[PDB]
This record gives sequence, C-alpha cells and structure tokens, in this order.
Amino acid sequence: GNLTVAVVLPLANTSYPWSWARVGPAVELALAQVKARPDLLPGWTVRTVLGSSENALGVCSDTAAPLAAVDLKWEHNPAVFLGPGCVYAAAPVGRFTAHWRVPLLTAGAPALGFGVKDEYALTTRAGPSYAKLGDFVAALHRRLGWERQALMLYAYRPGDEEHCFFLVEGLFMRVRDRLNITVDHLEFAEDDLSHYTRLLRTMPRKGRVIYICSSPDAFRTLMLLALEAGLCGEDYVFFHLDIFGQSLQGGQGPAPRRPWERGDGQDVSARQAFQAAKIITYKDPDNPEYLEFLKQLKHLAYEQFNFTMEDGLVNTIPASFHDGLLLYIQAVTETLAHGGTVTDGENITQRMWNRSFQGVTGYLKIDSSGDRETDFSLWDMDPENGAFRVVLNYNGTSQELVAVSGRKLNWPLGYPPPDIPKCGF
Amino acid sequence: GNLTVAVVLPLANTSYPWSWARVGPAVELALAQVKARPDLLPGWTVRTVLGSSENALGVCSDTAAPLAAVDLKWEHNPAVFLGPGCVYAAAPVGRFTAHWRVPLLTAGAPALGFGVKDEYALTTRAGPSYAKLGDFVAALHRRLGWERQALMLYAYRPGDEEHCFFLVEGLFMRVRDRLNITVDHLEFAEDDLSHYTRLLRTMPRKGRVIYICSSPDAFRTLMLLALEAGLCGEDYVFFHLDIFGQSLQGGQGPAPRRPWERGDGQDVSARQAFQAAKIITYKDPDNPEYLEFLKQLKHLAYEQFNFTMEDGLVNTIPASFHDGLLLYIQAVTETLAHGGTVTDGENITQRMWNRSFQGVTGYLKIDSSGDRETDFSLWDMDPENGAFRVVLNYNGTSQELVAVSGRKLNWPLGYPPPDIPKCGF
Ligand SMILES: *[C@@H]1O[C@H](CO)[C@@H](O[C@@H]2O[C@H](CO)[C@@H](O)[C@H](O[C@H]3O[C@H](CO[C@H]4O[C@H](CO)[C@@H](O)[C@H](O)[C@@H]4O)[C@@H](O)[C@H](O)[C@@H]3O)[C@H]2NC(C)=O)[C@H](O)[C@H]1NC(C)=O
Ligand SMILES: *[C@@H]1O[C@H](CO)[C@@H](O[C@@H]2O[C@H](CO)[C@@H](O)[C@H](O[C@H]3O[C@H](CO[C@H]4O[C@H](CO)[C@@H](O)[C@H](O)[C@@H]4O)[C@@H](O)[C@H](O)[C@@H]3O)[C@H]2NC(C)=O)[C@H](O)[C@H]1NC(C)=O
Ligand SMILES: *[C@@H]1O[C@H](CO)[C@@H](O[C@@H]2O[C@H](CO)[C@@H](O)[C@H](O[C@H]3O[C@H](CO)[C@@H](O)[C@H](O)[C@@H]3O)[C@H]2NC(C)=O)[C@H](O)[C@H]1NC(C)=O
Ligand SMILES: *[C@@H]1O[C@H](CO)[C@@H](O[C@@H]2O[C@H](CO)[C@@H](O)[C@H](O[C@H]3O[C@H](CO)[C@@H](O)[C@H](O)[C@@H]3O)[C@H]2NC(C)=O)[C@H](O)[C@H]1NC(C)=O
Ligand SMILES: *[C@@H]1O[C@H](CO)[C@@H](O)[C@H](O)[C@H]1NC(C)=O
Ligand SMILES: *[C@@H]1O[C@H](CO)[C@@H](O)[C@H](O)[C@H]1NC(C)=O
Ligand SMILES: [Cl-]
Ligand SMILES: [Cl-]
Repeated sequence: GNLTVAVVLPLANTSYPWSWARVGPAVELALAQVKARPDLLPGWTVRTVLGSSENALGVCSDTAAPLAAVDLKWEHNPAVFLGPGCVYAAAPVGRFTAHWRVPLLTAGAPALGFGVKDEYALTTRAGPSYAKLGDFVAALHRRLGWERQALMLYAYRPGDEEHCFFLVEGLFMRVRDRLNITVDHLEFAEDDLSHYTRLLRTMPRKGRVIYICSSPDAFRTLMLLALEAGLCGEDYVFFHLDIFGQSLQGGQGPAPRRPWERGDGQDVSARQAFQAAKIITYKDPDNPEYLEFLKQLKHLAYEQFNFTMEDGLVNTIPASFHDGLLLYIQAVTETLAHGGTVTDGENITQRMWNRSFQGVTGYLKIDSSGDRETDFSLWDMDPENGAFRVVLNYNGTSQELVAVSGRKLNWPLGYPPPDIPKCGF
Repeated sequence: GNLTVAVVLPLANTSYPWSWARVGPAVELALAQVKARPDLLPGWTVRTVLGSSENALGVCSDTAAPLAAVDLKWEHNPAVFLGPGCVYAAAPVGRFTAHWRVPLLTAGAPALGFGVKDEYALTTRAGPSYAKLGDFVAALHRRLGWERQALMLYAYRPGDEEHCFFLVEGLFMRVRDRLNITVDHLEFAEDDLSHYTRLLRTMPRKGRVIYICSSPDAFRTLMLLALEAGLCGEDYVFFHLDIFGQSLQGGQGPAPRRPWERGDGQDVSARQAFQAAKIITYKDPDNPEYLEFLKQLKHLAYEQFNFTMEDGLVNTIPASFHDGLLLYIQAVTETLAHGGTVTDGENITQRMWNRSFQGVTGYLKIDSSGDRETDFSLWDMDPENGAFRVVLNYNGTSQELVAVSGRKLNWPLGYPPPDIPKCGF
C-alpha cells in the first residue's frame, strides 16, 4: 500500500531553518534510505503531498497554515504530518491534528506551550525545544555553585516572530521548576539606545548572573556599554543565548572564533569587554555520519531546489527532520509487525516516545513526554589568543557536563563570581 | 431541494447575547415565517445543523470554533454559516468561510478587524458594529461644537473577552478617520483602586470630553471620586459607553432609571456627581412588530429551552439574527429567479449589501461594505426628578440626531462645556 505524508512548510521562502528548500532534500534522502532497507516497511511506498504555511507576503502565518492543513486532510487523507516548525503556524495545526487523531512530527515549534500534551496529543518533536535549555542552565548552577538569584533579559525586534520572548519564556519556566531560585524577567527594545542605558543602570540591582537573548550586534553593544559602566568580570557573568551560533559564523567547526571583532576601531576595547561573556549554543554533532549527510545534502539542495546551503549550525534542524521521519517509519513498521494499521496514531506514537534511536545527529532519545533530549555547548574565550572556543558540552540524556579535552572555563579571578555580593543588592 | 444553515454558537452556555438558548427561538420563528410564505424560496426546505463554539470550560473559544466549523463543512456541506458572535471565535471561522467561498451571517463579531472585507470576503454583519459608534460621536461633536481634543478610557477585567478594548479600538479608529481632532486613549485596571486615583490625577491635563468604557460599578465609583476631586459639570462631561444598557436595568421601555442609586449611603452624593454624566446605549426599537416578536420569542424560549428571557436591550442581537437570516433567505431567492444556485456566494452577497430591508427591528440598511447601519441613543439626567431618560436618538442610515418628545440636554451651565479650557491644559 501507500503511506501519504502531508508537509506544511514554507515552500518558497528560503530563509527559515525548516524551509522546504533545505528540509526537502533531507526528507528525500530519508525516503531514499527507506526504499533501500528491507527492514523498513517491506513493500510499501511513502509519498509526500506538500502544502505551504505562508501568506501572500511570504512569511509564516497562523492564518494559512491551518487552511493548508485542512485542504491536505480533506483531499489526500494523510497518515502523518510534518507539521509546521514555526511557533505561530504550529499551534492551530497541532490542535487540528490532535482533534483528527493524526500524528504530527516537527523539528521546529520549540515554544513551551506546545509541550502541553493534553491539548496537543499525538504530536512529537524530534528537534530542539526551548524548555530543554532550562535543564542546561540548571546543570550550570549546580556545578558552579550559584543557587540564589538570576536575571533574564530578552530583546524585542519588530521583524522576528518574538524569538527571544519564547526562548526565555521556556528557559524561565523550566528554571523555576528545576531550581528554587529568584529569577527576574525583563524586556528591552533592541534599537533604543535609551533602553540600553536604562538597562545598564538597572542591572546592578537585579542580579549578578545575567542571561541575555539578543542579536549579536545588540550583545556586542551591551558589552561595550557595560565595560564603560565599570561592570567588569570580577563581578558579573553575561550568558549570550545564541542557539544557532549566529555570532560565531555558525560555530560548525574547530576554527577559532572571535565574535568581539568588527574592525570599527573599538574592537580593541571589545576584546576587553568580552572577558565576562560566555555563549550558549546548540551542540554540533561530531560523528562522521553527520558530515557525510551534510556533504550529500548540500548537493541535493543545489541540484533540486537551486539553493546553496550556508554551512552553519542551522543544518541540525534539516537533519532532525530526517532522523524523526526515520524513527516514525520504524515505529510504523513495528506497529504493522504486531498486526495493526498505519492509522493507529496512539499505538504508533507510544512506540516513538521514551526510546532511543540511532540517526545521523547521534544516538538521540525521545523523552517520555515526546520531546527530544537536546545537547548544548558553552563557549568561552581563550586568555591568550582572544578567540572563542567550546569549553563545555551538555548531554541532554544523562544531564551532565563534560569539559573538552584540554580546556577549562576562563574566570578573571580564577573562580566563578558569587551571585550575591558582600551585602546583596 | 434542501438548504442547510450551519450554526456555530454556544449551545450550552446561556450568558451570551447570541447564545443558542436565546438565538434558537429567533431562528425558529424566522424559519416558521419562511415556510408560511410562498414568496420566499417556493417549495424549498431550510434546516439547521448545530455545532458548538465553546471549549470544555464552557466559554466561547477560538480553538474549538474552527474545529466545529470544519466538522460541519466536511459532513453536511452547508450553504451558509450562521457564524459565531465572539470576537475571538469569529476570526478563524470567518477566514475559513472566506477561503471556502461560503457566506457567513452574524449579528455578533463587532470588532473592527473583522470589517476588513479583503481578508473576510462574503461575510455579513446584520447586527451592531463597534466602528459604527464612531459615526455617532462624530455626529455628536459637530452638533455641540467640539472640534479640538478628546480622551477615551477603557477598563480591563480578567474575565471579559476584552470587550471594552475592542469597543474603544473601533470607536477611536473611526473617530480618527472622520475627524481632525486629537484623541488620546488610555487603559485602567477596573479592580485596582490605585488606578482610579491615578486617572483622576491624570485626566485634568489630557482632555475635557471623556468617553469611559467600564462596568456600571466602575463608572459610579469613578464619578464619586471625580466629584470629590472637584471635576464638576461646568468643565467636564463624561460619556459612559454602556451599549447594552447594563446600568439602566436593560434600557428598554418608558420607565425612569436612576443609575446613581445603590442605597449605600452615597445616593445624595451620587446624584450630584452624575450631573456631568451621560450614557450612550443602543436604540430600543419603538415599533409594535418588535414588541410582538419579543412576546412570542420569550414564550418559545421558555417552552423549548427551559430558559427564562429577562427583558432588556440585549434582545436586539437575537432579533437581528432573525432579520439578517430572513434578508439572506430573500437574497438567495432572487438569485434563483435569475437562474443562479444556492452556492453562488458572490452573487448572493452583493444582493444583500447596499440595500434596505423591513424587519422586526425597523427598516434597516446594510451599507456598501456589508455592515449594518446602527442607531444609537443618548441618555441624560432630568434636572428635577433626578432620573435618567432618553434625550437623543441617532439614525445610522441618514446620520441625523433627533430630540425626543421635546426634550433637551441638561447642561449644568446651559451650554456644552468647551473641550479646551481658557488656556488649554
Ligand atoms: C521571506 O520571509 C522573510 C521573513 O523571515 C521576509 O523577510 C523580512 O524579514 C524581516 C526581518 O528578517 C522582517 O522584519 C520582515 O517583516 C517585517 O518587516 C518590518 C521590519 O522591517 C524593517 O525593520 C528592520 C529592522 O527591524 C529592517 O531590517 C528592515 O529593512 C525594515 O526597515 C515590520 O515592520 C513588518 O511589520 C513586518 O512584520 C520580513 N518580510 C515581511 C514581508 O514581513 C522576506 O520578505 C520573505 N521573502 C520572500 C521572497 O517571501
Ligand atoms: C458560561 O460562560 C461564562 C462566560 O460569559 C463563564 O464565565 C467564565 O467562566 C470561565 C470558565 O468557565 C472562567 O474562567 C471565567 O472567569 C474569568 O475570571 C477569573 C477571575 O474572576 C474573578 O473575579 C470575578 C468577579 O466577578 C469572579 O466572579 C470570579 O469567580 C473570580 O473570582 C479568572 O481567574 C479566570 O481565568 C477567567 O478569566 C468566567 N467569567 C465570568 C465573567 O463569568 C461561565 O463559567 C460559563 N458557565 C457554564 C456553565 O458554561
Ligand atoms: C549522551 O548520553 C548517552 C547515554 O547517556 C550516550 O551514549 C549512549 O548510551 C546508550 C545507553 O544509555 C547506549 O545504548 C548507546 O550506545 C549503544 O547503542 C546501541 C544500542 O544500545 C548499540 O548497538 C551500540 O553499539 C551502543 O552499544 C550510547 N551511544 C553511543 C555510545 O554513541 C551518548 O553518546 C551521549 N551523547 C553523545 C553525543 O555522546
Ligand atoms: C432612519 O432613516 C431611514 C431613512 O433615512 C428610515 O428608513 C426608510 O427610509 C426610506 C428612504 O430612505 C423610506 O423609503 C422608508 O419608508 C418606506 O419604506 C418602504 C420602501 O420604500 C415603503 O414600502 C414604506 O411604506 C415606506 O414608505 C423608511 N422606512 C420607514 C419610514 O419605516 C428609518 O425609518 C429611520 N429610522 C427610524 C427609526 O424611523
Ligand atoms: C521509559 O522507559 C524506561 C525503560 O527504558 C522505563 O523504565 C520507564 O518506566 C518508561 N517511562 C514511561 C513513562 O513509560
Ligand atoms: C449603492 O446603492 C446606491 C443607491 O441605493 C447606488 O447609488 C450606489 O451606486 C450603490 N453602490 C455604492 C457603492 O454606493
Ligand atoms: Cl512553518
Ligand atoms: Cl460564538
């Protein structure tokens, strides 16, 4: 028989980590591998019927994603959805598919509200989540001894789909649960220098361990302002939540990075200001299978969709769709082997949750709630060269930190600064 | 043949002006009238299929309204949607119907954003709109000579579906388009006594003609504070946007109201504070057909839904569904007389827009944009008795103001206060 796979992704806009111009060859490679392995759905054929989740302007829309999903459901009767990876498009489509009793795979939709599996039954997330980043910092605080207070700033920009609002919402909500610490939750406009001055005035009263979600330019500007304000590294620690490594040119390899450099005269004084800054990115998989998959993905993305892949850390999202789709196909194969159909949403989904799988991105594990366990990296600056390099790797499954071969965190005083000064704030 | 009307309304919750417990008898009376007249749809049969637009908690929601609409569309293939009335349920369902090319009738959904007929094609609003209130105040200002400045407060309450936010949004937008005056629109928390003191401090600098959208209790508690602060009626005038006449015992009939009285000991001091307050409600139709319709609607509602229908000015929403639907039943008849079909949404809709109809609520007119022309009423205090009464009626179609039974506005100084003082603010 056949197994339709409805796809609701941006088909023309090629500026998203999940856009069809980069996820298309991932699914194509996955389906090419399914058809060469007798152990996966013996004799069946897997098809894709693809709709678009973007409006007339060409951007994510919660208005057109459900329309496309309903059209696809009415016409083709899919067995699964590679639902939207976009926070605003994913919610209505996930509610529709939960009402229809159809599984929904996605390597996007990292928002916290999507993880309420009473309203979003049968949906799986094979890619990074935002709440899983609250486990990482919780593991930092236990290791570094901070157990009192923290502050969390998130920038605002008119264009983006409130990326940092959701990022820090998830981080904050999970950090409250894991730790009984006092956290503060602030926002600033990313273009108003008045807001930056106000923020530099404010912080000395609210915390000594600050997590900032902003663009690389805004974080460099904040560091330069803080250095002038006197906010040195013997007191503060600034953590830049740059998940896709945009300030590190992707952060895809061992090359030395120096994100404090712009060649604008003040980059001599920007190296000084970054002595109290560390960067929290996703983890770049090291296995050779990932490199081979990237090598043969970059070629399909050119021959098929006439689009050139950028060679960064956003490729993990195209690879996670491949891994998740293969995991789903294996679950469906087991379900059929136990005498079922490809329409048993509940039986199929409970064979995906709470198990480990071997993909190109490593040996991953979908947790008991359906969300994938995410691994992170912490970058710090070398005292001698001045270049940034990875110093800590966090394994989501076992929930522990590993120091890279011959590296350790660079603290100005040799040890982390306390999160509570001599006489508080 | 058969004509199927799809209904997406609260079927169990009885606390809405459009809830099925009070709109069901209206539609049943309409369909009884259709079946007794050879003029309308000769020989056809009209029948309704019901879906609920409320979630588990029992409140109308934007999550369960489109789900019910999609289920109804896929199962019964309706010719028209007697769509939702909530501002939040009516948007996704309106977009779905616009995408399907199916007309959507509603006497609710007054929000301004629902009147953009490029995104909401084929939808008709046979009931009051919020922007149509901005036509009223403009026609009021021209009559009283105010042409400089205005201020608009709206209350915020956790429970309501941001009723006053949308009311003031529509009013403010339409007043901005139709006048050159400078308008400023604030917000205040309704159950936070600090905000009231803050507002009484603020107002004397930002306006002298104020429109307040709040609950009757909030308006009275704020008028007492205004009297205490010295904001008397020789300078300020306060307009209470109480559209359904909640503060006037429903605002229907000829009896005299006393909205300043609770027997709490401040009645003597509350009658004095209301000398600078006037109330803007909907207009209660004065024709005998409306009274007969109410008489045979209450009995039917009690007999057929075990719900007792207290009289008031919220009964115009049940009666508009009765009118609009009938208007539609006429339009779809004329189409058939020209060789069309019941599924000619575009030709059916343009035969409803920009024409007048004779219903139980008067001789109504649907404007060229599809929204009905609403008539308003202005209530003012009698200087002698101290009881409130209707003193102005506003005809939406022709946009004139009519004094009622030789009545006149009670201005504490004899003429309207200036909207800009001797030396401004
Ligand atoms: C594909 O989709 C992308 C969206 O990822 C479209 O690109 C535009 O991307 C920007 C930011 O990445 C986004 O702001 C645009 O939408 C918003 O645009 C303005 C803001 O833009 C202005 O300010 C920014 C700084 O914040 C300047 O960099 C920019 O030059 C402007 O001066 C908002 O005010 C709007 O309200 C809107 O929300 C986004 N494009 C659109 C139409 O929203 C890209 O056009 C798409 N391309 C194709 C071919 O479909
Ligand atoms: C029928 O529909 C009405 C809506 O018109 C329902 O009333 C609402 O019901 C929902 C859940 O069913 C409930 O969440 C709403 O409460 C809202 O407000 C509270 C805070 O309100 C507090 O103050 C008011 C003051 O009057 C108290 O009455 C109330 O008990 C609270 O102490 C929020 O915390 C909630 O989150 C929510 O936003 C409620 N609102 C109103 C105005 O009634 C009604 O339950 C439905 N009934 C049935 C049988 O379906
Ligand atoms: C993150 O942690 C996990 C474990 O905490 C690391 O290793 C994996 O651990 C599981 C058990 O928890 C192993 O089963 C898995 O290796 C086995 O996988 C299959 C099936 O068991 C077997 O055929 C293999 O030969 C191997 O025995 C572990 N995966 C490995 C070692 O690759 C995981 O590696 C950590 N993350 C990273 C990036 O290393
Ligand atoms: C508000 O004003 C409108 C008009 O500005 C009144 O409604 C009708 O107006 C039209 C012309 O604009 C009148 O022709 C109509 O009266 C006739 O309507 C039909 C068809 O023309 C005819 O068969 C009737 O016999 C009647 O002669 C007006 N409708 C009436 C007078 O009922 C409207 O009445 C005004 N509002 C109120 C509350 O009166
Ligand atoms: C998940 O699987 C483990 C075995 O690996 C089991 O012990 C645990 O109970 C499972 N959790 C749930 C929620 O089923
Ligand atoms: C609406 O009807 C009037 C006459 O009632 C007509 O003059 C006008 O052209 C019609 N259309 C518009 C857009 O006004
Ligand atoms: Cl998407
Ligand atoms: Cl509704």
